[PDB]
Amino acid sequence: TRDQNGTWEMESNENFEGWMKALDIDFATRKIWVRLTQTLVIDQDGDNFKVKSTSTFWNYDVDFTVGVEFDEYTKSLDNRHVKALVTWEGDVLVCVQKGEKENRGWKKWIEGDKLYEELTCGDQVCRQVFKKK
Ligand SMILES: *C/C=C(\C)c1ccc(-c2ccc(N(C)C)cc2)s1
Repeated sequence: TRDQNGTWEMESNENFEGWMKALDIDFATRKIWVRLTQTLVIDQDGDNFKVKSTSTFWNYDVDFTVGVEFDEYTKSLDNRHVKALVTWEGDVLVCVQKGEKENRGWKKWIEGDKLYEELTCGDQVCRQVFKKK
């Protein structure tokens, strides 16, 4: 099940703060962001993805083509330069962001009407579940 299209409403968020600490999010912003419910909007056609991660206090959008590396600035998250690559491992969509932090990226997959993802950085893993609106 590779079809990740949808507007995805958060149902569960685990260890979001540990992931943010690995990224060194400034502590005041981090303490606010840990409170916030996340929404993911995913538009997917062929290899082409347009993704928007939002809450009441952040906006983070990224467009990418599966299989095509891209230089990326992480902008509104942690303002770092990485070399990003998104690929399929079966029906798990896997992003690796090569740069300063180790083990950085995410894994995203579908279970029925739910979207599951892991956000990774350093030794930290944040686990999230969303439901298709
Ligand atoms: C396909 C999934 C992607 C591109 C993302 C999943 C989570 C993301 C994210 C979470 C939180 C923030 N901030 C600014 C707290 C930014 C991006 S992107």
